[PDB]
Parts: sequence; structure tokens; C-alpha cells
Amino acid sequence: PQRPPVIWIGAQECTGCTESLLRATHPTVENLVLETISLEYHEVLSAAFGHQVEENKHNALEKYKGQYVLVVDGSIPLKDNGIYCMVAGEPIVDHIRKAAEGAAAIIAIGSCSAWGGVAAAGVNPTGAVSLQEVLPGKTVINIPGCPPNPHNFLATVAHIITYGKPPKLDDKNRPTFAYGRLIHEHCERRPHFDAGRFAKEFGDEGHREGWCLYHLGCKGPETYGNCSTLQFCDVGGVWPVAIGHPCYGCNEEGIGFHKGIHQLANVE
Amino acid sequence: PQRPPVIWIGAQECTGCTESLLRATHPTVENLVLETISLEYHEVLSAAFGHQVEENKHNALEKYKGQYVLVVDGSIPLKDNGIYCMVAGEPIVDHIRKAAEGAAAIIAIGSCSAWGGVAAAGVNPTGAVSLQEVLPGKTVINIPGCPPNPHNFLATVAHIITYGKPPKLDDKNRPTFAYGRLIHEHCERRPHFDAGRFAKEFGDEGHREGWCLYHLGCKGPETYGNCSTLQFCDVGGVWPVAIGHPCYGCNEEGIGFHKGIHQLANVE
Amino acid sequence: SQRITIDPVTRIEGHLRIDCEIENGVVSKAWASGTMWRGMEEIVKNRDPRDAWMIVQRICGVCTTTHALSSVRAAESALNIDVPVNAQYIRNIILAAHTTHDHIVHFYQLSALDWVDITSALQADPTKASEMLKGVSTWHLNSPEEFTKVQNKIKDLVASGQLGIFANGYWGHPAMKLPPEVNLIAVAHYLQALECQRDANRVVALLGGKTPHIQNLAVGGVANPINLDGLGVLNLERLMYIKSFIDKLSDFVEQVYKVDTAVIAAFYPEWLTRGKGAVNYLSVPEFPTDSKNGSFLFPGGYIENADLSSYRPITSHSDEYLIKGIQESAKHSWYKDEAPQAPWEGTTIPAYDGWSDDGKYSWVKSPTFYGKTVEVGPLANMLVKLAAGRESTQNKLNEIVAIYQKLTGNTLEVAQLHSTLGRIIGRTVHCCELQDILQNQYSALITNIGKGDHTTFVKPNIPATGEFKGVGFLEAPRGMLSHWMVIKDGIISNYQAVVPSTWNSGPRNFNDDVGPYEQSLVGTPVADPNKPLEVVRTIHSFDPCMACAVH
Amino acid sequence: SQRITIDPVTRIEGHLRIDCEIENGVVSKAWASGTMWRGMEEIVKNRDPRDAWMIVQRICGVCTTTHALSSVRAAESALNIDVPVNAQYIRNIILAAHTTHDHIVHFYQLSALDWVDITSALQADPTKASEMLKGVSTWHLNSPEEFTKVQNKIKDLVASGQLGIFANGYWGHPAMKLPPEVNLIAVAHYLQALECQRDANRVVALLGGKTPHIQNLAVGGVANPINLDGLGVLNLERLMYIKSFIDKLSDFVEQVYKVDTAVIAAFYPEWLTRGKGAVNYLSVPEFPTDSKNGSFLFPGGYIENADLSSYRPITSHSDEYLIKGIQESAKHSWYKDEAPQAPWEGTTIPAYDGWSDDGKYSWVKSPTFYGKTVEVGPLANMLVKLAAGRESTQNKLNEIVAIYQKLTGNTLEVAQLHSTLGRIIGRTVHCCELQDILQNQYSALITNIGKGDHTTFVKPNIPATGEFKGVGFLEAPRGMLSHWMVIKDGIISNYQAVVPSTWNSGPRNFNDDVGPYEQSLVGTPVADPNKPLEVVRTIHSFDPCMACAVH
Ligand code: SF4
Ligand code: SF4
Ligand code: SF4
Ligand code: SF4
Ligand code: FCO
Ligand code: FCO
Ligand code: F3S
Ligand code: F3S
Ligand SMILES: [Cl-]
Ligand SMILES: [Mg+2]
Ligand SMILES: [Mg+2]
Ligand SMILES: [Mg+2]
Ligand SMILES: [Mg+2]
Ligand code: NI
Ligand code: NI
Repeated sequence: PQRPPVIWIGAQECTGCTESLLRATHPTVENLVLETISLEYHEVLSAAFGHQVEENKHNALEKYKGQYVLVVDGSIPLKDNGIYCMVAGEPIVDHIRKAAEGAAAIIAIGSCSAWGGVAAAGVNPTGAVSLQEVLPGKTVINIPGCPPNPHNFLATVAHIITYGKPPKLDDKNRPTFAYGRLIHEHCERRPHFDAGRFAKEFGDEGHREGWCLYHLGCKGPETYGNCSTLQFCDVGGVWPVAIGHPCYGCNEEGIGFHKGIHQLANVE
Repeated sequence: PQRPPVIWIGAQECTGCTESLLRATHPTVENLVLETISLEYHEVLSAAFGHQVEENKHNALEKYKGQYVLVVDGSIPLKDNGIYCMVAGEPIVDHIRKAAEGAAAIIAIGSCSAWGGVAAAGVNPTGAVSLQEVLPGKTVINIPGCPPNPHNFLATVAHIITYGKPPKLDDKNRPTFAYGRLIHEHCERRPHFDAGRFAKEFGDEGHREGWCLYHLGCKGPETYGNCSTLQFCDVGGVWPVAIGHPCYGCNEEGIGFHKGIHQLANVE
Repeated sequence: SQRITIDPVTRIEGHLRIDCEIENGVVSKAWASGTMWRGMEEIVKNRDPRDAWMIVQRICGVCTTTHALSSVRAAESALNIDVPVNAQYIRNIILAAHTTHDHIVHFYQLSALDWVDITSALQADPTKASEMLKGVSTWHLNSPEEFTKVQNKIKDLVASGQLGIFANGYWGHPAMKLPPEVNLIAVAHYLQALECQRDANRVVALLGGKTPHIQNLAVGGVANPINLDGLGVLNLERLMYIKSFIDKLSDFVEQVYKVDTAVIAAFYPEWLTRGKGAVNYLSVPEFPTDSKNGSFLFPGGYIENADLSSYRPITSHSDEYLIKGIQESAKHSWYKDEAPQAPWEGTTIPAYDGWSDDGKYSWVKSPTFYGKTVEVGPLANMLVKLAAGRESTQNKLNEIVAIYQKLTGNTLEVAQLHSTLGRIIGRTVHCCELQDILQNQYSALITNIGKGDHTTFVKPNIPATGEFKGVGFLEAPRGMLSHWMVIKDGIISNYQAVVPSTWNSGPRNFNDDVGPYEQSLVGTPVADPNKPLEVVRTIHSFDPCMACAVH
Repeated sequence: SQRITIDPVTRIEGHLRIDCEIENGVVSKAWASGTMWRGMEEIVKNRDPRDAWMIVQRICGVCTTTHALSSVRAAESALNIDVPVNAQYIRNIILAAHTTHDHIVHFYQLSALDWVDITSALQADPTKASEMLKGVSTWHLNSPEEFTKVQNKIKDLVASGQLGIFANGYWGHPAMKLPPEVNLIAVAHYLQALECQRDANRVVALLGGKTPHIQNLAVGGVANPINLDGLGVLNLERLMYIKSFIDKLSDFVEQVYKVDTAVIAAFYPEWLTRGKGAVNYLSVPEFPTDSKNGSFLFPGGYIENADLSSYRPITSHSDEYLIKGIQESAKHSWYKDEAPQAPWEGTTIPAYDGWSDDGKYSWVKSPTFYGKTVEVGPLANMLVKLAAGRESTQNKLNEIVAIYQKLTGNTLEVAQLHSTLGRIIGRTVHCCELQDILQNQYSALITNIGKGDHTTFVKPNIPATGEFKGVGFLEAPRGMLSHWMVIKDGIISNYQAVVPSTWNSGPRNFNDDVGPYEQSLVGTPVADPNKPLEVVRTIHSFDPCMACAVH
């Protein structure tokens, strides 16, 4: 049978958001592209290049007008008329706005497209902004993280395909199944936090007993996500805190890439 | 190279403790038996039966005297002079004591052999006891659970093989890497407990948000184990509480098989 | 005659002793003995009905899930609770995936070494072995290179002098008939099977909370919280993960296990002519799909005197004819009360007095159905489905027969299924049909959640006075299972499990009639009475579970 | 003659434009252009030195880990911190496993479709394809049955009319030379590669806390808490799990990727005679194993004018000869300051003014080593190891050459390695040797923990006055990486990354000298200027990463 079409455009991306798909297991990337969707445009994997791949994009935008899911990773640079990201001689913001016109659903995968992310941090050299800022009259589904667990994205697409609508979203348009709760409000080291059992330096006795990482700078108290439950890579037990390092807040605007690793979080 | 020998004897066992090995991934059961150890006696997998398997046991007890790890699952029934478990016409306790004489290390895998478990519960029809009770002169390493995560056993064996001694044990001779902490002192639903966010019945709103299961009878507050961190089956996210059901205390003598599912735990 | 004892019978679950009298190299009489008892029925008494399932699940860890599910069904029967359909879908997925692991492990890890000679495998030509399977299987792991790697693993193990689980096996026994190449094929598949059964149990774990011993049931439904949009609960991402493992099972089941079943049969045709244990067969319907504990995907029924054409269908777990016919006797078992007992009135009073050929010789009770001995399990289950005209079962059997016919030139008739190999075939057919159960019930669950039904649990009320009775049936990997609960003043006053291996392995009954294991062994040739491989071949075909049989 | 643009170049990381003048059917001149800039060096300025690694790791998610590791090494260099040996073992395992995933994906997902025609694979005979690999590979997944399943997946995709990633590929192009059978082999391996790279990243994840973007580093060591007896930390069970994935990588790497490298060379031998980018090569030693940031398992060095016999070894990441030679220019790049700059004194002031063939045409800077253009990456890395007489590298190259010899009757000499295919070979050799790095460093970690050393982290102190300069070198999948940190008054006052794809992709330099990508294209035959497959073949051999090149 025919498969639902997807158009993926990278702006100021590091490719980590595409790379998350190569760790996925449900579906694996090969089952994603052969069984779940038709990936009609993705420059990392496309056989065609140059004029042939721009042919693919325009053919797909017309053939699937109103039907495709548009996915964007990376921030969009608006400074100096868009020239900090130019593809086929034109600003990426124009490629994105054109594709957005015919999209059935629009997804910002990763913190960069969801809220500007690292590329918009500090002095923001390129005037990087989020996908929602470039598309003010469209509902953009935000799947933040740097990069998110790929199933935060894949189960959102699956909900659209299987049930005909997006999953339920919070007030930042993030799917509640993945971003509905603070990490600290579902973290297995909360008992240690409550007892005042804290690591003070990597390698110290409490750290080597798996105690809470709050005083190392853990941003779990101010970051929404599923990192402590869904975790990463589907092997079991793998997320930054479980490995021994504080959450940095990479999911959350104003936290990741703004606060120092060892800067303390506010606790609600 | 030669592989370290293991002799496995089942007493009043349900075979769930052997079956745990069939879920293991590090090592898988095939790599366990072909690469990690030489499994010199195991009745579930043995090609030989009857007189041939009894010959295998006798030969291995002699060839490997002082060198093998003895593993026992199931409780040992002492009532009526041992007749509630008879193998080759003799009480299992006699086979166990004989094999223990030459063992380099002795492991009680599962709650039944570690402390009597379900078979010793209620009225205890058969006078079932633990492995330690039948071997008072030996240090029995206890790996409780019904059944434990297989790697609680496999990593104990690996520590013996690789480093030449057992892992560090608590005062119940349980390995600290697996049993050193209460489940409730490392449970990801502790934030909900702390906030008074509790499921009251399966399928209720709080249950369907992943709230704490204390008021459903969770025994995490009085059970030592690694179920919330190591979890089960190496797929990620899989343990009883994460699936929606309270801990029953199956690791812990006086809790599992004694307290009712919905009876509340004492909280320290 | 000569008298032999096989004790322990290995490559089963639990503790079994088989004795045989042999006349001129042929078994003339046999005794089956369960040699370990725990008293699980007594342990669970005097507790809240809701607690039973967690305790009685520990009857068995090989057939984990099954006693848990039968126990909740028994309490729901007593209490008159209708299980939510989502809870049925989840229970069904668990049971089907569990049974997939169970059957695969039985054919390979428990049974294959009765039929397969590893020493012979070392003489095989791996290229000839692969060539034998051309046009017989499309499995992707039958190359000469796969088979050479497997051969070298065996070679290295034998060379080490540490044969482990293979030590003192029946290598070169006159009843080993496979050529070297087929022995090597089977060893390669034995190792590959371990991956498939692991994937099946990943399905079980994601719904059960772990396996062995699931922890997601309740009297009243399941403990899984369905919420597509919830963090930390059974959402779409988790369901997709479940599906990813369901989809990994079919290829091995269809292109390896199903094919090997035909291959073994093709080289052992005399095993279609021995090992008949009974003339009556019972199975219960299984995999309910409605809101009232019925509408089963698999049919049940009762066959008498091998007559499929006149069998009696069973479509309900409340069938009074089924319920009223079941009794157990302890005349030849180590319990005190010997007259046949209906399980709601059953006792389990230990009375061990040692082995006697004509007296008591087993911890297993002797079940009957309206006074007859009955075989349960995959042979019964397949025969009932054939009697029902279930096209899926006939088609699946026909696929096995077609492979057998290509190898031998001969077909197989239903009469030849009343045998050791027919029993193995029925198990394979079950495993194959269970893959469609899994797809069907996963799809049903996704669809039902999409309609807005997230219900999973109906909280029971248990009257604090009165006495009332319930029975939970389940078609387990080894056959019809039933748990019988009596509640009095709110607590369990009786609990009796009648388990499929009880039916098959039980000793001579109140009328001294011979049950399936013992009957199946009459006529078995025994080439070497010190190494009675032929007896173990037939006994293994029933997939004994003695923790189950005795409890 | 005519002028063409290839924009976007696909099957790379990031945003690349390639322009070429074609005269008499051959490329006569080329321009490489990085078309996206973020200003990552400016974003990290003025922060605490300890924070840099988490920010600059986001330079790239394909070569995740690499910028994180180089950044901590740069801070450690500035601060004079000796990293604990256990932290080295962990960092090394991560880098080696990451690089295994990286190279596999490059050969298959990024590069194979330059050389492989999926339409032709539909014409293949799967049995003939499997037969072609006898005595070339022992891989267990080369059966006709595997290849038929793969062929049917392609068939179904094509039949659907939704070709997706395969649409408008260069099927039937005259430069596609593989027989149908070898195209099918390659597609089967493309799919199998995805499993091997997933296992490689499971190693990374278990130590890094996730991937992409690890989260276990620190200035001073690592965040993993080593405690064999601890719950929730890096204990023996977790180490065993890591090892289970390390062990899964070798067979695919050795039996599939290594063999396919020789197969492609055998069918495309003219590609050993074109694609030379430079006559100078640089690599840094990698995988330190002592307590003082040295004792590298892999050697480094500098080759000038292709003379291996007179190369200069580099054994230390503090080598002043290496440090003092490195400069970057922006004469032909969109930055303001154009004279060559040593990176501690570097600026990155944007000055976009559009494309000019003779002016500025890229966001990539132009690196030089003592004023010369240099190629970095797997070709450099291999050639340096051969110059050092590293037997493991010699032997691994010889294995590839031996397959090539069996397939063609011809041999390969070092002179032929200065080419598009030689570059691909160097990458395959690296991936093969990295599997021994993994085994070596896992064992070293287990052994060291057993001696009682659980140390992982030395807390840094950062003086609040003074100016401190540090450089962190790393031999990344694409070549020598260096991060250059200046600390002044406790904070980062300058941060400059000189990344391997900067060396290779950078535009014409201060002296208008041509860098490796642009040089490598001179002489490329182009059969069809509208579909310049041959140009992309050579560019892909460098494994471009433009997020890396530009940052
Ligand atoms: S969100 Fe993170 S991983 Fe994704 S493009 Fe941005 S920097 Fe890269
Ligand atoms: S501060 Fe971090 S480690 Fe501690 S309980 Fe909160 S989220 Fe978990
Ligand atoms: S501990 Fe549990 S799983 Fe193990 S033998 Fe006892 S009842 Fe069975
Ligand atoms: S009561 Fe149970 S679910 Fe709640 S926090 Fe404690 S261990 Fe976790
Ligand atoms: N299958 C199974 Fe176990 C037995 N006999 C149960 O019920
Ligand atoms: N490998 C890699 Fe990325 C590049 N070029 C870095 O460093
Ligand atoms: S840094 Fe990011 S990946 Fe999760 S643990 Fe914190 S939100
Ligand atoms: S019931 Fe047992 S398996 Fe763990 S979650 Fe509780 S100790
Ligand atoms: Cl829902
Ligand atoms: Mg009738
Ligand atoms: Mg009973
Ligand atoms: Mg210190
Ligand atoms: Mg730079
Ligand atoms: Ni059983
Ligand atoms: Ni990169």
C-alpha cells in the first residue's frame, strides 16, 4: 500500500536529530523508510543530489500537497536577509515557508528548531530563531531535546498516521506523553534528594553510590522531559543522570546552553 | 581454554530461576554455556538422563572438587525425613550436602533457596527451608527474587571468575550491587509519593498518569532490590511498578508471599 | 521381564521418575512418578481471593503466566465479574507470546537432543546441509557459512573435553537416524531458536512487567494503565515497542520450527506408529475477545474414542457439562482420600508411604472426565480444531504435510497423528497459529483504544459472608488448565488446581486405568535398556511439567 | 566547455555546494563551498572553561563525541591536568565505538549509492550473487534466501511508485559498473550495516549516557562512577553489558565492510588513478593509555610530498612542531580578517558578500601547516601508520589487497592509495583496527579496576587571573581535530576549532593554493554534466561534514 509522505528540511542543524533515528528500534530507520512512511526528501540519505534532488522536492510538494508531514531540524537564521543558511542559492527560510504551505502537519524536531537551541544561545551570531517563529500562522509541534529520544518523534508521527490527528500537546505544543512532567518529578534519585544524599564531585563516595546530582548542577527540577523513564537507546538504564552526570536542561528554553553545567537549578 | 565448572541442583523449584537465564543478554544463555562456564550438571538442559546424568554428576564432583560453583534453586523440604523431594531415590537435601562438600562457592538463586520463599509460606506443608539452613557451615551467597533479574546471578558468577572472589555482600549475604538499597529509596515515583499523588485503583486517573502505587500495596518501602534501576529483560522501562502494579516484596522475607498484594507497607 | 528406572528424566520441567518393565526388548508396562510436592493448594488457602494469582503463578516458571491467568479467571468466575475487553486483549497477547517462547524451547532445548546426534553433526558437509533445504525453507540463516560457524562451535566444545550439557548424550545410539547434515541443521536451529524465544518474551515483559512471573494481572482485569498521551504508562510508544517484537517472531516459527518438525518426521516415520496415550481428548476454547469473558479465537471440545466426526464442541468457560465431568483420584497417589473428587470438593492430604508397584507411586493425582482417561495438550488441541473444521488449522497441518511429502513421497493421515510425532506436530501447529493471534489482538487493542476505550479494571466486591465457587479454564501450552476456588466468609476455603500435566502424567486411577504417559509407553522398543532413549522420546513429546503436575 | 553547480550535495553531513568548470568532458577547475554558519566559536566565548564541551559538542551530531572530547582535552591542556587512566579508557572506548558506527554509515548509507544501482539489483540472480562470495567472505548472511528477501523489498518499493530516498537516483548511468548480482549484494549489506552501527552506538550509550551527544565527560576526567559493588553506577553487570555489544561488531566489520571495500575497488579500478587531493598528510596519535595524557595506541605524523620514508612522527599532543605549524586564512572565506592566523589568535568575524569565483565563496576557513595545504582523515591516517611501520595496519591493508588480487588478478601498491578508492580503503582499515582498540581498552579497564583503582575525575582549579592557552587534539573519523582555548581572568577569551573537514573542504588559501576537495576534482571525467555522479563519488570519499567544517 501507499505510505504517508514526509519532507525533511535541515536548517542550522548539526544532524544529531536525523542521527537519533539511527538508534531507533520501533521503528528502526530502515523500517521507517520502507514500511512506515515515504521519505520524499531528506538530504542525508537521498540518492539524488543537486538538480535531481530539487526535482524530487518540487515533485513531492505538488504530488502530496496537503498530505505530507514537514519536519525541520536546526534553527532558522534571519540575520542579514537569511544568508547564514543558503541551499540551491536561496535562504533556507524560503525553502521552509514554501514547504509549510502544503503541509498536513509540521514538526520541529530538536531544541534548535523548537526554541532556537544552542545555535541561538549567547550573542546569537546569526539571528537564529525557532520554526514556530518563522511560521506564525501554523501550529508547529515541538519535540525538543538535543537530540530527543527518536521515539518522541516517531510515536508522534505514528499517532498522526494511526489515529488521524496529533497526540495531545502542552501549552508549548510538546506531546504530553514525552514532555508532560518535570524530570525531577519522575526521577529515581528523588529519594536521595529528599534525604540530603548528594554527590558533591564526580568520583566522590556519594556519586559512587548513585546519589542525587542536584549539587552538581542537575537541571531536572526545571526541565520537562521523559529522560528518566523512556531514557535512551532502548538498552535499559541509560540516561545522563543514571550514567553519573547532571541533566543540563537541553530540552528546555532558558536552561540548556544558557546555564552553566554546575549552576544550580531552581526547585519548585 | 578451560571454563569454570558449575553444578546446578533444583530442589522444590518452579524452574523460573533457570528460565531467567533464557532472558539474559550479557551473557545470553548460549554464550554462558559455551563460553563463560562449563555447566556440568543441569537437568533442564542435559542431553543425558537417568543413570547417565547421575554419572555426569559423580564425575564432575570428582574432576572439579574444590573448583565448581554450586547453584541451588527451590526450597529444601525437611519434613518427614526429606521425602517431599526425591531424586534417584534419595532426598534432595542429601544430594545438596554431598555437592556442597566440594564447592568453591555456593549460591542460592531465588527467594525459595535464599529464605524459603513461596514454598515455605503459610502453613509450610513440607517444612521447606533455605539453602543456608541446610548448610550451616558454609557461606551461601543469596540472590533473592522470584526470580531475580538473571544478571544479579550472572554478574556474581562473573565477579568470582574475573576477580577470584565474591562481590561485596550485605548482612544477608546478598550482593550489594543488586540488593544494597530499598526499592523505594531509588524509585522514580518517589516524587509522586512525596506530593501525595497516589493511584487509588487500577485504571483511575492517577494510575493513568504514572503516580505512586503505595496505596495499592507497593512494598518498595520494605524490599531491598534493584528492580527500579536494573529492571528486567533489558528492553528499557520494564519493572512491575513501571507497568502499573505495586511491588509485592518478592525479594524480601516476611513481605512477599506473606503480606497481601493490597496490604500497605511500613515506611521508614 | 527386565525392570528399569529413569530417574531423573531430564529436559523436562521438574522432578519425574519413569519405570518400565521390558519383555524381550519391548516395554510391557510403565509407571510415571512425580517425585516432588510443595502443597501450593494449601499454601494459598485462607487468603484474600485477590492474592491467589501472585502465589499460584509460582506453581511453574516454565509455564509462567498460565496459573496467574487461570487464577484470576477462577476468582472472576466465583465473583461474576466480566473482564474489560482491553484486559482480555492484553491477557491474550501475553499468553500467546509466552506460549510461542514455551513451544520453541520445548522443540529445541528440551526435545531436539532425543533425535539429533552432535557427534554426527561434526561429520557433516555444511554445503550439502544447506543444499538440502533449497526449496524447503526461505529462512535467511541456512547458509553453509552459518552452518560452518555452528559446526566449529561444537568442535571446539568437544575438543575442550568439557562437554557440559552435551556430556554422555546418546551419540551413536541405534535409534539416531538423521544424516550428519540434518544433525548440523538442527544444532544451528537450536541456537537460532534462543533468539526467537527471547523476542517472544520481550512481548511478554512489556505487558507483564517482567518474565518469568508476570505482575500485571488483577481480579477484575489488568494493572496496565492505558493512556496514549501519558508519560510513564501504556502509551503509543510502548505499544509500538511491543509490536516491534511481535513482528520478529513469525519468520523463525514458519521457516525454521515448522520446517524442522516436518524434517524430523520425515526421518523418523515409525514414530507415527507409537506413543498413542489415549482415545479421548479435551481442550478448552481460548483467547476471549468480547466484554463477557467469551467469543474465543480458538475453539475447544471433547473427542471420544478418536471420533472427530462426533466430537462435542465447548464454546464457553462456564460449560456445565465440562465443569461437572472433571474429577481426580488419589488411589495410586500419595494422598489420603482416594475416591474421585470434584475439585470444588477436593482435598490434598499427603500420605506418603513409599513406592509400591500396585499401590501408591506418585505425587500426581489421576484426573478423569466422566470416568475416562483423557489426553490434553497440543495433540488434543489440534484434533479438536480439525474436528471443528477450523480452516487455519487444516491449512497449517497441510503445510507441514507438504514438506514431509516432498521429503518422503508419502502423505500423513489423521490416524497417524495419534502418536509421538503427531503430538509434536500439534504443538508446532499451535505455535504457528499463535502468531496470527498476536497480530489479531494487537490490532484489536490499537483499534479499541482509538474508539476511546481506555478501561482495564473492574474493582471487585467480595461478600464477607456466604460460600461461593468459581472455576477458571485456560488452554495452556501443555493443555487444558483449571483452577477451582471456593470462597467462604470472604477468604479462600478451598483451592484446587487440575493442571494439564496432571491429566497426562497421573498414575493409574481409581479403576486402575492407565493414563496417557503410562499408556503411551506400552510397545516402545528399547534397543539398550541401560540407555532407554526411546522411552524418553515419547515422554518428552508430552512436554512434561512436574511442578505443574504436582503443585 | 561549461560551468555546473551541485547544490545541495546530498549524502553528506550539512550544507555543501560544489561548482565545476568542465572542459572536453573533464573537470578543469572546482570550488567547494560551505553554505551554512552558526558561529559556535562565538557562542562559547566568555563562559567557564568547564562548560565548553557540552556546547561545542553540538558542532556536529554525525561526529558526535569528537568535539566534546577535543574540548575537554583543550581545557585540560590549558590547565595542566593529567586525566585519570580509567577516564582515558572510557573516553577511548566511546571514541572507538562511535567511529565504528560513523565509518559503517559512511560506506553504506552515505556512499554506496554512488557506486550501486538499485534497478540493476532487481535483475540479479540471488543464487549467483551468493556464489560470487564463496572464498571471499565467511559472513553468515550472504545466502540466496537473504538476498531474495532484500530483492523483494526493493521490488515492492519500486512497484509502489514511492521511491523516496531512492527516487531519481543515477540508475543506468554509464559510470555504474557493478553487475546486477553485486548491486544486490551491496543493498543487502547496506541494510545489515544498520544493525551493526546500532550495536556500536549501544556501546557508546552505555558509557556516554545516550548518543547522539554523550554526557559523561568533564574537564578532569569522566562522570561515570566506577564501583563494581554499587547499585545504580558503573558496576560489573554494566561493564558486562558494554562488552556484549563490543563483541557484536567484529564479524560485520571483517566479513562484510572490509570485503565490500575490496569488491568495489575490483570493479572500479580506474578510481585508484584519480581523486588525489594533496601531497602532504597529517594525523595525530590517538587513544592515550598512560596517566599523563600519552602512550597512544595509534601513531600520528606528518608526510610531506608523499614521501613516507622521511615522514615526521608525532607522539605527543603537546608537540610544539605540530602546534606552531597550524594556521587558518579567510582570504577566500566570508570572514573579515584574511591573513593566516594561529588559532590561539584567531578571529571569526563574519563578512558575507556573496559568491565570487576569485573572491570569497565559502564559510569554511583555509588551514595550512607551515604554509602548505594538507589532507587529513583516513587516507592520511593510514599512510602515516604505514610510514611508521605499524604491522597491524600493513596486515589489514594486505587483507583487502588479497581479496582484490583474488577478484582481479592484480595487486595494489601504495602509490595507488593516493586516490578516491585509497581514501575509502584507509577508512575501512581504520574501522577494522578500531575493533582491537575496543577489546584492548575494555580489558585494560577491567584489569585496572581489579587493581583497586576506581578513580575517574580530578577536580580542576582555574586561576582567576592570568592568561592560559590550551589545545586539544583528537584523531576523529574524518581526521585531525583541534580545539584551541584561551582562558583569561577565569573565562574563555578565545575559542577556535580547526576541524578535519575544514582542512579538506576549505577554499583557496592566502596564496590561492587549492585545498584537497578542489584539487581532487581536477581531471574527473564527467559523462553527463547534468548528472555529475563522478564528482560526487570523489567528494564523498572525503566524508564531508560541513557543520564540522564551518561551525
Ligand atoms: S537540537 Fe541538538 S542535536 Fe538537534 S540540530 Fe540542534 S544541536 Fe543538533
Ligand atoms: S536533582 Fe536531578 S538527580 Fe536529583 S532527584 Fe532531581 S532530577 Fe533526579
Ligand atoms: S524463587 Fe520464584 S521463580 Fe525461583 S524457584 Fe522459587 S518460586 Fe520459582
Ligand atoms: S511506594 Fe512504591 S511506587 Fe511509590 S515511590 Fe515507593 S517504591 Fe515507588
Ligand atoms: N503449560 C503448562 Fe503447565 C503444565 N502442565 C500449566 O498449566
Ligand atoms: N569526524 C568528524 Fe567532524 C569533521 N570533519 C569532526 O571533528
Ligand atoms: S540534558 Fe537533555 S537529554 Fe534529558 S537528561 Fe537533561 S533533558
Ligand atoms: S515483587 Fe519482586 S521483582 Fe522486584 S518489584 Fe517487587 S521485588
Ligand atoms: Cl488513551
Ligand atoms: Mg456424543
Ligand atoms: Mg491439584
Ligand atoms: Mg580530588
Ligand atoms: Mg574554526
Ligand atoms: Ni509448568
Ligand atoms: Ni561532523
